[PDB]
Amino acid sequence: DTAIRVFAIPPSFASIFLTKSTKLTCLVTDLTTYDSVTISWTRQNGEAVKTHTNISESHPNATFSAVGEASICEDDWNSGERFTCTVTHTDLPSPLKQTISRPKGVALHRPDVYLLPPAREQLNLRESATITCLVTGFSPADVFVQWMQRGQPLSPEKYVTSAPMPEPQAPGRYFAHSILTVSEEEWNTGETYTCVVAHEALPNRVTERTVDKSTGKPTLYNVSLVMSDTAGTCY
Amino acid sequence: DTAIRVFAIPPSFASIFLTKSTKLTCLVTDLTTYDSVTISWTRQNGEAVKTHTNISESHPNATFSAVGEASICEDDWNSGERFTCTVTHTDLPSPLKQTISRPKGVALHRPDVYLLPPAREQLNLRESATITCLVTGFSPADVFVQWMQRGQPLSPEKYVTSAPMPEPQAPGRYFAHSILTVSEEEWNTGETYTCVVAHEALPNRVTERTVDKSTGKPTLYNVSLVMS
Amino acid sequence: IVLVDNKCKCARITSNIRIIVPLNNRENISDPTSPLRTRFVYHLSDLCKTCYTYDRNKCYTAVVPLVYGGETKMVETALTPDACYH
Repeated sequence: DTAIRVFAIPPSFASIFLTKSTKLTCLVTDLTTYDSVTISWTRQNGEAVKTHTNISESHPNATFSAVGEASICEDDWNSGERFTCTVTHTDLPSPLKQTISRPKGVALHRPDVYLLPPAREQLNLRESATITCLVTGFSPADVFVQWMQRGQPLSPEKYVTSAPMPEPQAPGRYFAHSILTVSEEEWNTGETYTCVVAHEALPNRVTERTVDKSTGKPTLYNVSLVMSDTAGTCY
Repeated sequence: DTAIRVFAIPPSFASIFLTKSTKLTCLVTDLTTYDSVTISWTRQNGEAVKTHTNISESHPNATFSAVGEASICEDDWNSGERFTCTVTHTDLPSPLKQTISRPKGVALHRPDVYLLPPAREQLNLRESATITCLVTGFSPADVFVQWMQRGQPLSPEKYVTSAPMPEPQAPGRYFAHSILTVSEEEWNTGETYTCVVAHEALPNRVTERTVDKSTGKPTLYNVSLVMS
Repeated sequence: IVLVDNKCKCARITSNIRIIVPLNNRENISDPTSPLRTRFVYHLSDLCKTCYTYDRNKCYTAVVPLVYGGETKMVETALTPDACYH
């Protein structure tokens, strides 16, 4: 494609996990607003797709058209289920096709999560606390993360998350970050803070982690090794 | 998204902080194909300034364009002024006042830096270890970070820093992270790792924070060998 | 609060760390005919995944021979019959 770009935003793992609907959206920008702007979807093999449900009524430039999508199940996402968005308009001499396939993730690596509590220095400020859920040692990309508190998915306005960047050990490994701001007192009590990470490489695509003052480094050690010359069983 | 697209560039402070040299360059992606360019560099005061040079005639797009560098004084450029070049075109006067200068003013805040050590699980696995450097609560953006081991600047490949992102508390606040890989053996009784941070809203333009094995807290064991 | 309460080694970690180490026990638990293993190891990481003590609910057993009038016959005997059932 050279003239008149065509966007194509496939469904991310977040919607597959939370929304549970794989919708492939494709649109055309910087184009005229007349009729004949038909957006369709079909498989490269020749098979079509489900009806384009939940169309977009308004448009950025009031482009009179109908975005093409398909409420296909997750089965059309693994490796060998490609798609093609076809767009037709009177301005162009022929319709434009946009083919899309799966990245075909390779060199699967079980994510290795290593959480650690907030830095000591913040505690001296006594103004606010921040928690990290850095994730590393995983492949492929597209790892989702969320901050739960007793089964309360926190809103994105509360926690932020970063995309994954290549790891320095090898290019077949990525790492990402996700922070969440809270009050210092709330962190003091623990409040059953948990981090949920979803990745395809995981056997169940869900892994939960948690941290507390005890987890980091308890200075005290009230160790009591009872010699108990003779107990045999649990004395 | 509609023309005049600028490709991703490294406007970070390291552009001049690694080599300690003022560099001035401004261009637009996919420029109109024309012979030469109407170079023009002047300050906002009114007096002209030495124009850039060293035009490297090499592009992947094969589009006839020009790109170079200009070194200027530091007082004027860092005078709280967003220096913008004024390079125009031969076919038509098009002064591209692109702000290659960093955003001075707006709001200054100390970038709080915390240097956190690897988790117990990572070290116990005895395969590698990662040290984290969190930078939080600062303004404006574009805060640079680097690593050192007692004057031994480790290769950029070893560590990696995220580009700045906005903070959930408010847009003014930002935060960034820098991770460094290293073997566990050195983290036990090896060398100290220092995470230096550079920002315009700093007194010396740079700070530093070191960590080593004892970075935690002193353990106070209370063993009680109760016997018969 | 009680992080680990392993009854195999009687290791309880309330987050307190209590570990009882009974001296009287043979190296091999399968049969008593084994050296006396005086060494004791308590790996916290491994424990949080060769026992020494015997659980109150657990009733171990071992087979032993007997000869009264005829031929040697094997019969099971419990090392802690009181736990199993003056």
